[PDB]
Formats: sequence, structure tokens, C-alpha cells
Amino acid sequence: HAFKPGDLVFAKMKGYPHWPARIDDIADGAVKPPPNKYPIFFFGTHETAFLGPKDLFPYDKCKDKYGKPNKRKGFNEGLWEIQNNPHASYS
Repeated sequence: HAFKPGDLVFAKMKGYPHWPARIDDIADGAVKPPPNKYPIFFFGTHETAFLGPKDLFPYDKCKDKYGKPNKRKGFNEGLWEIQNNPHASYS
């Protein structure tokens, strides 16, 4: 299935563990992603970046592997958000 806004994922960025995140809507940002990349909202840190599917892991499938608490700044806060209110603004 293609990724849609509101999908919950773990998203992999260089130098960071697989991070709790959500697919945001492309209309929410002025700059559009390249083809086959998506706007990714990272929980805890609340940053947004463009990532492609090779770096996106569906949350329900991979939470047992990637949802372990750690000491990285904002990570455990992000785990709380994806579990308790993934669709909140946080703005």
C-alpha cells in the first residue's frame, strides 16, 4: 500500500535510530518533496524532513523491534506521542 498522510511509521535518518514519525500532508508545506519522497513529522523533536520509502517502516509492523526506549534527546517523548496522541498538532 502507498503511504498516505496520517500513516504512522518509524523513519530512519542518518545518525539517528529508527524514529517514531508520521506522514504529513504535502499541502501543509510550501516546498513539495521530490517524487516518491514524503513529508515526515518526527515525534518528540517535531521536526519535518523528506524521506523515501526505503527509510519508512510501518509502525504496527515494526514497533516491537524499533519502539524500545533510549537516551537520545526527544526519543522517549516521541514514543509517548505516537502511542498516545499521534495525530495532535504539537504546534
